[PDB]
Amino acid sequence: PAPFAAAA
Amino acid sequence: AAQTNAPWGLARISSTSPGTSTYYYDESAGQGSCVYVIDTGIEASHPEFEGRAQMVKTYYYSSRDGNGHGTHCAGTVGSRTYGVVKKTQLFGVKVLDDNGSGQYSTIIAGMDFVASDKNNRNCPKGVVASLSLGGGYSSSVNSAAARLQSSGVMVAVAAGNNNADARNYSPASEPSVCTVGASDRYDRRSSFSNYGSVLDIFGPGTSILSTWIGGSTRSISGTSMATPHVAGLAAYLMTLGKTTAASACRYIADTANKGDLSNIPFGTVNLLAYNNYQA
Repeated sequence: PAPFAAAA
Repeated sequence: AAQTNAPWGLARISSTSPGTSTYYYDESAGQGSCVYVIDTGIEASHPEFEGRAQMVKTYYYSSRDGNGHGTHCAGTVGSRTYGVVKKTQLFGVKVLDDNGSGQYSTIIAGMDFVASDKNNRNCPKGVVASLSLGGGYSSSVNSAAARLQSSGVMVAVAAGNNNADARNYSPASEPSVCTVGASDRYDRRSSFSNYGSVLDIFGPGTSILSTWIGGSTRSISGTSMATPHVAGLAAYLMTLGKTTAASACRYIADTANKGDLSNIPFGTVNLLAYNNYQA
């Protein structure tokens, strides 16, 4: 569990 | 100083009313402090970082941000244009791979790392560490954050984006750090924002224009983009000598805009990051 968020 | 047609999160952080378009900040602008952006990397060549960013350590093969997240976060904490603190020095610690994931030990490791490494830098004004990342609760992850934080760094921590209670998320719930929630520009809690009794404050997290890889720029939304605003708000005030790493959070919280935000649950604080810049 990680991005706390964007698109990349 | 004022930055006209600033990004709204920027204008907000320095307004006591949603709506404005200028970001007003002191000119010292973060300089003296350092901010570890413990994330996916930081395109240290972005002309927007004017040379003030640099990868200090990766936990992968390159040091490059091949993602964007970190340049983004780095960006908001202190890119010239997109940032809170236009003069902070940024160091990248790359704990998250180029998809934006990381194991809890390489982030534990990235956290113990900046705790050590900061010792061999020149960050006269304080040292902040900004963790726009997170996962399910873990007490070692909290432990790492709390070690880092007690070792003297001002850990800003994304509440998370699961519009849940941040208690089951980790850094988020290391009550000793500074969990940050997001708001949108109409002063509503960002619809995705986590919340709970463990959050300490809110920053702009919806539709946030910042630096992007390619030497570009881009808006995205997240508690991930609010963190860097407190990270940078923190840094900006440390260099302003208003608070320290050990209390930047309580102070940011006590001095915030209160009761403004709408959408806040009983139990969660109605506090929005604010610099009280008076020209």
